[PDB]
Amino acid sequence: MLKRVLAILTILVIGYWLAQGLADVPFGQDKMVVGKYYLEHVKEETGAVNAVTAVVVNYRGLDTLGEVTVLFIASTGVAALLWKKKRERTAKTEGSVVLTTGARLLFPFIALFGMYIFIHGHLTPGGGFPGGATIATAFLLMYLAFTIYEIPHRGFEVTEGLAGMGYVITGLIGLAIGGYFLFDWIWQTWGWGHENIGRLFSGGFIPIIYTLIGIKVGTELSGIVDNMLKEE
Amino acid sequence: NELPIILLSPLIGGALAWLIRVKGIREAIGVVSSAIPLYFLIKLYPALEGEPIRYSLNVGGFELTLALSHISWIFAMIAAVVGLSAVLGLVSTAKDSNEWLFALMSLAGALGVFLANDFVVFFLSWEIMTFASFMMVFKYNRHASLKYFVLSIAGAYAMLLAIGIIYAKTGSLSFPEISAIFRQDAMTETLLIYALFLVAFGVKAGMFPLHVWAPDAYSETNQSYTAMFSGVLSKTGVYGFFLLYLLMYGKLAITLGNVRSAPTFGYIIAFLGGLTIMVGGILAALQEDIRKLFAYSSISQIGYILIGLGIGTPLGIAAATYHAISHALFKGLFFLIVATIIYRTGKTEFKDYGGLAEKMPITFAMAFVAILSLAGIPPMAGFASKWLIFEAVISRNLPILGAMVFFGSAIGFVYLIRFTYAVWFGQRPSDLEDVKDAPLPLAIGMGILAILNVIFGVAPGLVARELNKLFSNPPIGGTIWELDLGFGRYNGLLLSIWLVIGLIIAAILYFMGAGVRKVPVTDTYQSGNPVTMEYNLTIRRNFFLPLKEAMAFWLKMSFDRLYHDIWKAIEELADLARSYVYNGNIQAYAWYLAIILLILVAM
Amino acid sequence: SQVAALLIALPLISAFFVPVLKQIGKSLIKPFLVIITLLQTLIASWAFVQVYSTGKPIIIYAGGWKPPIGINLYIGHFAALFILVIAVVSFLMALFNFKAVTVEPIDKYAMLFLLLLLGATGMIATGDIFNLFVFMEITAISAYALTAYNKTGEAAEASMKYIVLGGIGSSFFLVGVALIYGATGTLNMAHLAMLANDINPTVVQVGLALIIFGLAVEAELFPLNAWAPDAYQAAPHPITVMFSAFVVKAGLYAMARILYLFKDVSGWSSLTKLLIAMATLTVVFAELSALRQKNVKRMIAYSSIGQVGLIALALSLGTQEGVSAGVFHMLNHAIVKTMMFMAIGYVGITLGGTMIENFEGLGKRMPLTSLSLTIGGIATVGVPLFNVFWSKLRIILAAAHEGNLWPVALVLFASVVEAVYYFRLIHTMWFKGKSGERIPEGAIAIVLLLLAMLIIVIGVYPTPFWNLVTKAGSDIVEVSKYVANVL
Repeated sequence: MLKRVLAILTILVIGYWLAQGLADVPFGQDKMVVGKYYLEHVKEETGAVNAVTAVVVNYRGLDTLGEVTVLFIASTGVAALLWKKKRERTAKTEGSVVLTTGARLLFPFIALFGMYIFIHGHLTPGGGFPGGATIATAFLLMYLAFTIYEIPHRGFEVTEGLAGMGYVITGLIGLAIGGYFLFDWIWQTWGWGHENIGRLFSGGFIPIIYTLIGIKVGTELSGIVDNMLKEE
Repeated sequence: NELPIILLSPLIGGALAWLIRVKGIREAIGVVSSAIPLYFLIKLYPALEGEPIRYSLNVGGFELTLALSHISWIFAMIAAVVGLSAVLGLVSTAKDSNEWLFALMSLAGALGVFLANDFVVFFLSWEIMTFASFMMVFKYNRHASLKYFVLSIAGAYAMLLAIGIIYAKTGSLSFPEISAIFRQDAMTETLLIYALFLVAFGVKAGMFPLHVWAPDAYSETNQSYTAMFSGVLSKTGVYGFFLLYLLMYGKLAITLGNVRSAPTFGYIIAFLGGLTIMVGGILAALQEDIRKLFAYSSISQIGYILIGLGIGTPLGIAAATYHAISHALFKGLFFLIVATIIYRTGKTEFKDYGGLAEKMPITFAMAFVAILSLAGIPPMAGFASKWLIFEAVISRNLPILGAMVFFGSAIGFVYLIRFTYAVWFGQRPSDLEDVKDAPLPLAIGMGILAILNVIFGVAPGLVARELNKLFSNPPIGGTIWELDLGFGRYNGLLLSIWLVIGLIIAAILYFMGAGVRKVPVTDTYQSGNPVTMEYNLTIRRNFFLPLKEAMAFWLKMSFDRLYHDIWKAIEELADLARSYVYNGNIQAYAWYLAIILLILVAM
Repeated sequence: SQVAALLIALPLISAFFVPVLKQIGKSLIKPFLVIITLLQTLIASWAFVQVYSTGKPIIIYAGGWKPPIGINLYIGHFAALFILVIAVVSFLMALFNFKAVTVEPIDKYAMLFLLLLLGATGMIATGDIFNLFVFMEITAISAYALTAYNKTGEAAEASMKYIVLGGIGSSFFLVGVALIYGATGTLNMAHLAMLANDINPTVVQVGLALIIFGLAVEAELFPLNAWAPDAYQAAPHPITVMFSAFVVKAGLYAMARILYLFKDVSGWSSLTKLLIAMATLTVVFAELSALRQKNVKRMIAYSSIGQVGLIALALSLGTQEGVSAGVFHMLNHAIVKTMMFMAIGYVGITLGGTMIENFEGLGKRMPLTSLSLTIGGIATVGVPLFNVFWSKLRIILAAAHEGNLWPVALVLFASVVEAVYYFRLIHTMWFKGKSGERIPEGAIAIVLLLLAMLIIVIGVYPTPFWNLVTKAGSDIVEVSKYVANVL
């Protein structure tokens, strides 16, 4: 009883310290000193009428890059922590047959829909990460309703690194002029750009980077649950 | 120009004698790498009378103003000659190539502390000197070596603490101008400065609280190295206390009221010096070893300098620096002669050799100069040095402190009689028939220190007139032969010639013939009895058992035991903090994070 | 010029090309790491000689959006120097790990190493507080995955306490970011320091305290350190260098960057008076826990924490005469701790293990690699005319004008204790041997020694290198010439 009550005392003074430190404003309006520039200059400077997809890939452009660095490092870390050259399933203990056939037919129903999330970062919220995580969910449904379902690894992490390279090759061929400069809507480099401003001609540069990052994070968690469902 | 070359030259000599181990040339070109500072100092000796010689070399962003004063040259001149007289005796007694890298780095530390006129050259050279001496004695008996290293790093780094405080409180770092601003506040934070500076230079002296490195670091080592380990590597403590007097004397006398005609900080350092001469002489008696006996000798004569450079603002420094030159000059010869007798023969302990004064008469005669150079003999520098120290005591009257330094001259006399008895006289054991004479390269150092001793003793004289003028306007009106004190004279011409006349009249009453037939030693008295060769008749076991049993209470309280206690307490606290703070409990580190977050709540 | 923005992009593209060539064979996997970090030294040297050419840093933009609305990489006089030294240390690691770590799946170790190099050049180039957090989490998960990469129980647990402590510190750091943004509304440190003088005196205190807190946890001082002399003890031998050389310096710089970004507010003085006290509490405990230490890798692991604590001692004391000399310790202790974990690594890979019983006897048995450990262990107390002697003298003289004589007599106390556990180690490897086994190891007999001759030249010539940190202290000393060289 000594440790729990003493922790409750110290954590109560921590919470009181944060709550006294939370006396900035009672949910008021006066917060944006630079944040108004993000809103008033998002319809004409990037093309994406979405607010968050233009600020995190174009404005804070080195932060979805650190994000995919973190997810790729989680893949290679779990793969380095679990490595035995055998990689067998557990006991597989079948259990049901409306589950295997249940996740069979439902597997392209999530494969269609997860792609729909990351192609649409224009009028729909989100970005590449919920669509990639539910692509990994579809991989998990086929992985937790079958007796093996080993997607071939030699040829699996190739496209993950290829999609991360596809991000960075837009930064490196983006280095043909300046830092990022979008390479796609402001100069007719490979195709056209800035048709209108709706969900037509795909806005500016932000959709194809979300297809590539959604493909990267789509094969991300599926590899993690793959090499963590492997016994001796 | 001509000043920085002599500071890199023993460093370059330590550098060059590492690659050149191909032939028998690491001796020859190695020893003349340390023999150029005498040629460069005496080349710049007449330019001392001209306006002073300095140099800056702004390196590391610091100042490093090296400059050579009237007295820093004097300590550097004995630095060159004592560091020479060991190092040409160091061309033997090495049995490796990893000796010259450190024993020449130490001399560049020694010339650095003496030619230090700033502080950022001072502590750099002091740290280099400490390291070189440690790594010299870091070849065997590690526990003896590391004790010296921990103590001298504590002294060096407490000096870094004291220089941090005196750089904070003043603002400026430069040592020439920092005496001016202490004059500026000469008309509660400074009793720490003096005491920490005294602990900073009680590590390279014989101070009775902290001298336990001396019976180990002056003990087992290269013995031919050791002539600079006491001859210049213990003068750096003397020059430290003298630089403290060059920093402030009056500012430390107003904040600390005088106990008598002597200043109380000078009285404290001279009282610890008088205790040093007492304990150094007494522990030199019951110390059966050839070098552990001489460790207490080397720190016995330091207390003379720290008594003279304690009390008395006139003539006190002027007599203590004289004994500093004299003592280092003959103790170089004593460590040279003990290195010769430890190299030519075998083992170390007194129960190995005796009566070894006929197989090597060059050794015997050269240290007969040194026996005369100690404890007071009127042709030699020992009597001049001790007489100057006793002259500085009576002025600014001190009766309680004059007794222990006079007792120190007595106990300085006593141990040398203990040395020259069971090492040099008596019978010889039958393992010393396979021995030779003294080699020449140690004998050149013996002859150099002997001729320098005889020109030092019979006429002070040249060094007295040197340290008199251009520094603390004259207390002594000396000449080439006399000394001319304010109330004493101490002639040297008509004091040595009355000896050599008195030895002639003594030889007249002896050199008369009538049968002077030599006899063997094995046939002797033995209470009128037969005595063979296999009788240990010369005594060699402790020699002073009533002296030990007189003060058998005083020797039960040593300081070797206390420092090992305090270090074992720190070392077991090191095992304590290892297991307490650094647990395997993850939640312990979570609790540590919650505690420091709670401190951030407390603001 | 934004052509020098490849300090992050080139390690990124190569770490995304190494799982592309992991199935193309086995031969060009580990030699793919050496040529890229050589290219990293090239792109670092470009920025290094371009920064010290003029008096202006390269404001590497994050696109066509001027700061503060975008991300700026203020590659200052500090940053080009540290990107250069991490490039040369990582190139010294890549030519080391080629034949010293092949026990385990190096099939995926190369990308983990190179992503640590990415977190390196990201952390000491960041301008946004968000990018500061993101690059720190890259380095954090890099360390989570790479101190665990031995799978031997004692090494498995060695990551665990660090992953849960770095998780709680990154959590607290995001709360502090949310509170500094909660008062101001801006994120870029250019627009933050000109604003954080009158935002709120009671809101900036808790935010700054928690930001310094949560950035300290991934680094080490007193509470949040004991995973580090568990990480160096149990890791692959090359990454013990790259952790002990680099990751302590990025955390201690970015802590001491953002602390000197808010040097006008109230309550900051108590924060630096805490940071002094905790840095002094970590020079004593770390460098005294190595005294009765058995494992020699742990005996150096404790020493590397005690050297970074005295970096924290002068990185937050005042403004000058020691912050520009605190950097003089960070670019110097990385080299001498590169020497340490080379020799321990080469012993642990040649003989086997790092126990003293299989470390004893290396005077005659081992070649001058033992001399490299000798000349490294000499240079942590800094005894001869060496470089840690110059630097530690600069730090102890730095603790004079403010915070004196108690935050001296503990760091300077530890160098007395650190004097003990090195010469209880150099003695038992040179003068206790009794074993003449030649065991030739002439593959690092030159490379570690040309490194060992790099600490002998800075030891005699500090003024060709101390003039650098005068103009490289100008990124941390002030705010006004920093801000005006951004906007």
